[PDB]
Amino acid sequence: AMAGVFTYETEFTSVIPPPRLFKAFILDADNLIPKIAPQAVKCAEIIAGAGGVGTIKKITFGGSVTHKIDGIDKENFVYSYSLIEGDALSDKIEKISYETKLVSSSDGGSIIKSTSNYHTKGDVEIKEEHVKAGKEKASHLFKLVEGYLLANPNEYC
Repeated sequence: AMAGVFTYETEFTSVIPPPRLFKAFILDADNLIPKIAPQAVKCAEIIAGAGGVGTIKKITFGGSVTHKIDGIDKENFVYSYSLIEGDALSDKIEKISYETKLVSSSDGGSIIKSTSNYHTKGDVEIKEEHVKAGKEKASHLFKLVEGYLLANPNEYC
């Protein structure tokens, strides 16, 4: 049965510049996300690793997923991870690999460049509705982080 990759690319915009945005939303995600969205996470636990590349994290929602860290680039503001266990995975979708890149905008903020790679087996049936519902949920989480950082200008400086 046919192996393939379905790639979906999207961009979000922030008034926050890449260094502060990467420090708060990516590097302190385990602490910042439950502070801003308490109803979103029940408990996030490290299975293996020290917090860098190769770390295995279990995540429970207020639903259970297992992520593996693939890449962290503290200078170029690039973060990579993989969904290696969850309800989204099946015989059709064997894995989901993500990449987030923070680029500086003309305004002085960020362009958040997100890539989703669905690793597929056999016939490919991917619904626009499901992809778009996940985009809206990601967009909302990013806007809560943005709000919190604008309200707390000394934090993650």
